[PDB]
Amino acid sequence: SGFRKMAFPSGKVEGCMVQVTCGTTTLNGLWLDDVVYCPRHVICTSEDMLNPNYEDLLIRKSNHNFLVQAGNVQLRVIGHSMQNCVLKLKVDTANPKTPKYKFVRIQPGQTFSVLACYNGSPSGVYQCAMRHNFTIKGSFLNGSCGSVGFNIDYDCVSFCYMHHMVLPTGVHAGTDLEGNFYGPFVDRQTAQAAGTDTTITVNVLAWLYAAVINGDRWFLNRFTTTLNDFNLVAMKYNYEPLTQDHVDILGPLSAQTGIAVLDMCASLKELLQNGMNGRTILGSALLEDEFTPFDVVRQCSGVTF
Amino acid sequence: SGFRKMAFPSGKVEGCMVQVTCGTTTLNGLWLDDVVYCPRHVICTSEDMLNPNYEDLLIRKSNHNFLVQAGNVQLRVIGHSMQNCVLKLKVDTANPKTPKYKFVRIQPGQTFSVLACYNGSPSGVYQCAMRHNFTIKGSFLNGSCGSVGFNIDYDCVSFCYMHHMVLPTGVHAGTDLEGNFYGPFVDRQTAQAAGTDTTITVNVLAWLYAAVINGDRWFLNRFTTTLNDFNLVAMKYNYEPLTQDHVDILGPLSAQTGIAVLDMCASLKELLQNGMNGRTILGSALLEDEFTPFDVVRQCSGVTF
Ligand SMILES: *[C@H](O)[C@H](C[C@@H]1CCNC1=O)NC(=O)[C@H](CC(C)C)NC(=O)OCc1ccccc1
Ligand SMILES: *[C@H](O)[C@H](C[C@@H]1CCNC1=O)NC(=O)[C@H](CC(C)C)NC(=O)OCc1ccccc1
Repeated sequence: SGFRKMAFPSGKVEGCMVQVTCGTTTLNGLWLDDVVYCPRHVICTSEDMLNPNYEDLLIRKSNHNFLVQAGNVQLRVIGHSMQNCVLKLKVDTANPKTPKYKFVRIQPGQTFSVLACYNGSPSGVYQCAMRHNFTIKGSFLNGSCGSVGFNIDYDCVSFCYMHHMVLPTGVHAGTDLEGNFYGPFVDRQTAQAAGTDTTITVNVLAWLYAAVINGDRWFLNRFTTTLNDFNLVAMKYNYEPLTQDHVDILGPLSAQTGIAVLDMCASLKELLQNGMNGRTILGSALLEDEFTPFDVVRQCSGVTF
Repeated sequence: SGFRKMAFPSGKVEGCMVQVTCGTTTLNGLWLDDVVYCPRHVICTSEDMLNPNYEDLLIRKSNHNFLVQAGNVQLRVIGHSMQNCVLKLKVDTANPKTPKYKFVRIQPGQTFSVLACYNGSPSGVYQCAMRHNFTIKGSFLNGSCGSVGFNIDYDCVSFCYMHHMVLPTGVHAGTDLEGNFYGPFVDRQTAQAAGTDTTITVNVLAWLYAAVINGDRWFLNRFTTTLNDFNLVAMKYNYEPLTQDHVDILGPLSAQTGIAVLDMCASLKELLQNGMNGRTILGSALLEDEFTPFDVVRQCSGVTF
């Protein structure tokens, strides 16, 4: 079977990427129906981004100050509005490639596929996870703002993320498609700090079940533990405490493998207290937390979209 | 900037995936122009795959024994031929989504994007590398044969791989788009063995340059070495010996970072002899070899397609 970090097919999202220019700044936009979405710091100069009054900066902008290009075609902007931290440019033409789509705000631990773009052209795709402190470890350069993160449920494209900025620690932050930032961040060039990032515990547990499926079992110990005792060990190691909801999610994996949920927590307790001793699990020398329980069954059962 | 394992946008390849049925076996096909490509073991039963006379098995097959479905549409097969290990089904309709494409046979160490499919529908995309023994560590289930590996150069899709089988050691093997197998493998259910897999040395060296670009430098030692002396250390550690061609490829990275090529080899010699001591490089506790020097500059300069 094998296990790789997989992303959804980006075919539907590529047809919705446009180039947005306003003055001397250019970023990518999401063209769905007759509305174009993009970050609001496109109306900023290099000196504006230090500290911006986006309201005052937007007063000085009309419809013709926005250059929207769809490939080699130009879209005529007939209206603009600021919803939180995103612009909504009203164009006179509907996108003929608009798929079944919907806007969703995700929770920490959930995974999505990012389509990194520059000048409105797709450059690549990779898998990411909303971390505990509402940041991601993405791959973004200058001009990548407007790149979107999404999930695919058969033919429906659930858009959940749009890139905005990078933090001093190299991690990235962004908003949903309504403009609300994931985390306590703001769109300014100010030293901002993400808080303490704890490991998604349920994601590591689901990843261990994927290892048992593909043959890695050296870590299966024959011990048990309680949630209250395992959580007290997980708190020393900066891990998410486990709830009954996390156990119920890992139910299908617990029944498919015949390994109890609390039994797997005992193996994770030993992996934290004893390290790994130079071994690997699924080809990795670290506990991997980018994989939701749905990501494990989707790859171990072959769901098509 | 960040550094992730990135794959090309799969938008152009999704429109070329069809479902091919022959008797009781169904796999995926590559529909370019008026020709459909697919593995030849589709004309096999479960008992045939033990030891197959593909010539005798193909004599008993006519044009109407092949069911080709493009989404909800059926393509009429008007001809068939066996080129090595792939079938070439002649359909009466050209694919209106055919991109600029070309067939290429790649060398060990080169990377490509795999679009895993089932029933002709894309399920996901990930990055792979042709290993030293002409195998890959992919993610394939039953029915994934016909999934293709490709690279994208702006608008040209270079197809290089088509899945066929999995080995006893969980690794996978396949052919190019002409039917010739990468490696000494054959399309039979026989115990087959891949040889000794050595680490792509130039790929690890280019990955270390990507670490210096993004800020990881704890491994920069202030030693030097010769190629003849570094290769003798690399031979003990099952690494590819280094040539002047590998040095010339790492030239641009060597000039961009100001770190000499032979200087970086001295740091890799220390990383092999001393281990990693619980540290990480770009978030990994292992030396990563899935990244060609082109993959590093494409992600560190933001090339668009
Ligand atoms: C949008 O294209 C860009 C993406 C950045 C550039 C490098 N990596 C990224 O993810 N975002 C910005 O340039 C952004 C603009 C603000 C008005 C939101 N600023 C930014 O990310 O600068 C980095 C930084 C800002 C403040 C403190 C420390 C670093
Ligand atoms: C094609 O759909 C399929 C993909 C396999 C199934 C599981 N993982 C994969 O990559 N290929 C085969 O089923 C293939 C058929 C031969 C006629 C080429 N056989 C195969 O991969 O079986 C595994 C195996 C064969 C021989 C020795 C040990 C294992």
